[PDB]
Amino acid sequence: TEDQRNEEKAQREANKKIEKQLQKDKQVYRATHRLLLLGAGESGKNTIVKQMRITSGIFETKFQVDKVNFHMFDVGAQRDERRKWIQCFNDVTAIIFVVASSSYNTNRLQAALKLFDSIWNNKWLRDTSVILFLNKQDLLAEKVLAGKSKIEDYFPEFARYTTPEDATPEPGEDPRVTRAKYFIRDEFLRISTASGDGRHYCYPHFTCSVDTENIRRVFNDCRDIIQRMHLRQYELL
Amino acid sequence: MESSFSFGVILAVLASLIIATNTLVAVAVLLLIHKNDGVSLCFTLNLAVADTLIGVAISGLLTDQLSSPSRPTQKTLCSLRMAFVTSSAAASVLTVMLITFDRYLAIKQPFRYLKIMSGFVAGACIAGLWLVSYLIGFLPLGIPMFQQTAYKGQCSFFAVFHPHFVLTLSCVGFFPAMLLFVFFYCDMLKIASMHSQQIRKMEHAGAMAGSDFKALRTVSVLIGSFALSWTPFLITGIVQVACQECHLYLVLERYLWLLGVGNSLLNPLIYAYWQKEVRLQLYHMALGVKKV
Amino acid sequence: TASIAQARKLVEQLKMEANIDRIKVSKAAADLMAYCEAHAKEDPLLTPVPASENPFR
Amino acid sequence: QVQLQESGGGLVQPGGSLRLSCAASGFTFSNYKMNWVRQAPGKGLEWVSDISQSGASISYTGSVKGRFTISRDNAKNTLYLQMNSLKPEDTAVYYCARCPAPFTRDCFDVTSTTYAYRGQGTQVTVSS
Amino acid sequence: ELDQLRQEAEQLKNQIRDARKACADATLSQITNNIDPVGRIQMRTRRTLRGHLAKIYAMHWGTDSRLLVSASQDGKLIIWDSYTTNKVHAIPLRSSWVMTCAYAPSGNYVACGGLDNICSIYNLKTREGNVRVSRELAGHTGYLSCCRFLDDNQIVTSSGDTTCALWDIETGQQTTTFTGHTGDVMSLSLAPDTRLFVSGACDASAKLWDVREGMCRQTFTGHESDINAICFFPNGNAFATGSDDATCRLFDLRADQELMTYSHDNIICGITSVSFSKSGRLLLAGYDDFNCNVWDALKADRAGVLAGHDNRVSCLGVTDDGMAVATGSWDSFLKIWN
Ligand SMILES: CC(C)OC(=O)N1CCC(Oc2ncnc3c2cnn3-c2ccc(S(C)(=O)=O)cc2F)CC1
Repeated sequence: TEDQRNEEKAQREANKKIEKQLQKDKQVYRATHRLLLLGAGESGKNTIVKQMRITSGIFETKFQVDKVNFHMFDVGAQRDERRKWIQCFNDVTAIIFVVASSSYNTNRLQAALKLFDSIWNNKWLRDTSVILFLNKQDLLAEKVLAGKSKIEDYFPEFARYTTPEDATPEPGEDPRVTRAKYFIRDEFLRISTASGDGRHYCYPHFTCSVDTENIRRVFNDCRDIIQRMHLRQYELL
Repeated sequence: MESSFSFGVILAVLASLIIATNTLVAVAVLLLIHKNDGVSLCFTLNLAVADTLIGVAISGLLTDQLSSPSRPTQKTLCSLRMAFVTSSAAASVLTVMLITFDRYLAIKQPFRYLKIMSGFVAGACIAGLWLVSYLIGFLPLGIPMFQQTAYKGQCSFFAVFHPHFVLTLSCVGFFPAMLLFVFFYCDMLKIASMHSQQIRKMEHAGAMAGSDFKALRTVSVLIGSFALSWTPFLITGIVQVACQECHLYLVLERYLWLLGVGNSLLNPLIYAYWQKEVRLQLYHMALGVKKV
Repeated sequence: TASIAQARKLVEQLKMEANIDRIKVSKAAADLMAYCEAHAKEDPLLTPVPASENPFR
Repeated sequence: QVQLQESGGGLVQPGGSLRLSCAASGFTFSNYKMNWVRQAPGKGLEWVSDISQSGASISYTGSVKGRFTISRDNAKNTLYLQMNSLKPEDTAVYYCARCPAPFTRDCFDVTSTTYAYRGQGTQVTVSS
Repeated sequence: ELDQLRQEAEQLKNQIRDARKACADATLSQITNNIDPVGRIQMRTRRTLRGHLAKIYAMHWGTDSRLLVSASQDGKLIIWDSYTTNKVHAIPLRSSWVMTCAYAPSGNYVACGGLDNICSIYNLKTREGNVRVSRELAGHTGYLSCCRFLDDNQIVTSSGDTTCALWDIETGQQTTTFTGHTGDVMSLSLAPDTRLFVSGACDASAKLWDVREGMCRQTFTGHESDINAICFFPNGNAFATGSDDATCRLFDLRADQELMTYSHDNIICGITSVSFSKSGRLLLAGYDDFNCNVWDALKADRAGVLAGHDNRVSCLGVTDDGMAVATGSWDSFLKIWN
């Protein structure tokens, strides 16, 4: 069957072309770092998206840092039942969890903590690091510095909490502001540090919705995640 | 005699173990490469192949260490197989160096490493690796000063090759390679220590509100293996070169040289079997053997 | 409106669901057995297909 | 069919106690992590407390820590929330919610949209 | 009135439960006890499809049993020649996070969708020879979980919005919307006659839908957790559903209740895909435990295991002629077994 073998040769040529295209796509893809942006609707994640960008169920934000391609994805127009579509982001470089630290009353801070617990403890996200953007820091500072909305009312362990000696607060912040900041950070560290497996790591960051450093924070977090993954592969961690 | 027979049997056992272990490691790495896209697995495969070639070359030395005659015309064949052994050892050493450089680039340049690294890069690196290793190994065949004059009709590394060959092999070869290895792994240790102290700080904060020797252990094991591979042999070679009336040839080529050959047995255990993916592949092959 | 319209619609549908012509489990099982046995030889996965007829050799 | 029927509730004076119950059916109760959520009039669904499969791990929200006691009894497929020293802010419909998958400490049942594995909910009202 | 609504719904459910109990004269397992079990069948990886960059999440065999379409979240939708392993097409997707793919029975069109909430239709046989987007179905308010072609013009789509939709491809509008599912709809299965389809929707319930009438004909609630996979029995009178509860359950459209359950104590992980052989005797289900169990549809025992995959199994499909079964996985590889 000469015709059959000619058709097979044509199919082989098409397959070789597709292999070349897929090799180019692989080179582009491995050089591209996918990031999942997640957080409360009332949080400042939308403002961060606006800063980085300066109907569909997912929004693509493409930005470059030091000529490194980053593809941040915002999951919009999706029902809050995240247990299913969240599984698609197991291979993302990091999950940018944006939480409004000042959104303690509904107690959106507790809801964000539970969502972070689910993300960290999810079976398919155990290999994914989470970049925790403790957003709305200025709002938290204003609320705790000149407000009677006591945190320990909604977090009784706050009254027992003390700022760690390793804290590096911004010079000028009131001690109460730093104490609340690090208390919230450690409350989020409840989940990240509890696993102890070292398979994935959390990178808390005190951020404001309009900070330009947020892009640099994401770049540094990706660097750290890749370095730690390689070190663990090489038995150095 | 008894000493020659004992050395030959020790070499036979060492070569058999090296060949078996590295063939298994190479098969595992091939299966994982078909299973995974990891480029460093190509370097692991190259290291396994280089160690297997070392074992094969050592297996070729068994015919003369055991009871067997020799003749002056044996100079050419003996020199050829000595150069083959040297080329295999150089291939293994430079493959270790290439793996170390790959790890250093990954840790130091996480983004540019991914952007640049590809199958073509690994292939070109392996090609240059083999070319350089064979060139270094067969250098004394053409270079006159490296050849040992007044061949006695007995087959040995130093009977055909002059210690100046070892001197150069150390000065432009193993010593620069070891300094590069130490620098790369010291920078990697510093980075790992920074990451580990950050992780420990976060974990301590979480626990209070609610070990670092691992990197040191790994770096020390790797550096110790690399150094103990050939450093004693090469140091003794430079001692021989500097001497005047000096006869460490026996020990140098009978016991110190075994450390370098023995490193081909520790090289797989350190670089492939130490990886959890390679251990998983080995476990799957063990199941496949068991289920048949 | 929605909080009660949802229950309206659920009740209407569940009326529509109850009045179906339900069938005994035994006869359904018998039909499944009959279908399985009828097509048993026509199932390359269930029965060992010869290597020559197998396109995947 | 997955069924969750909360019982107990009604008017209760502030500072009292109220023992809620949740009769589970249609699934292996022991195999799923269980938790309580509430929706006060006009506010969104709020997580109250969760209990692990074996009950060895328990957590409460900060406004509830040391005030309510969550307990489960796998022998009769029932979950409980022993409320003590109730506050006016505690007035809300408490929904007995179950986490999606068994054997997993993961949980995604605080969803505002209709969650399939939460019960009808029992009204709890605190007034002077 | 809402309390009266709750009481009425409860007593309706009790009545339907009693009706189902009355029909439960004898279970399927007892009736099938006398049949010779399938025994032990050892299916081995015949073809390994490599080329996908990200984890594969969906797959669908073609009616010709030769070409198959697979979807990976790297923004690529590859059509593979099963016999020769050659990739017929490699379609780049406008949305990286594709969660479903479908190959038209005539093979002229291919559909896919995901988090973009768009079920894009690709024409494989354009006169120019290239593959181009033919239609974009963007009316869904949630991620597309599954899609299946009724024909070259009619495609049924499932969405995270908890509702299924019937689409007219030529006009690109929802011909009919299927509402009633409480949770996210995950999987679709078209009946052999293309007149009925079933879906599980994260509420441990499966619903039977009429394609033409557009109403919930029947509902099943045997499962305990989210249903991720659904497939009709080859005769169209029954279907099996895979759930996160680690169990498969067979439902009959005429008995209107769970015929039997496929499960074992050692399996505690969730179920991602389910499919039947041509005769329906074998229920092939993909599991989160990195392997696929072959279940005797009648005797309730594991007839075989497919343990060649290195990651989560995401999709599973048997050829219409039953020659081979291909299982996709998160390891970016598709293995064809026979
Ligand atoms: C240059 C850079 C790139 O590479 C390095 O740093 N290297 C690679 C080359 C290494 O040198 C050797 N490799 C392998 N066999 C070697 C030697 C030296 N001597 N012998 C030897 C001794 C005895 C016998 S015997 C019992 O008589 O059969 C046979 C022999 F081959 C040093 C480290």
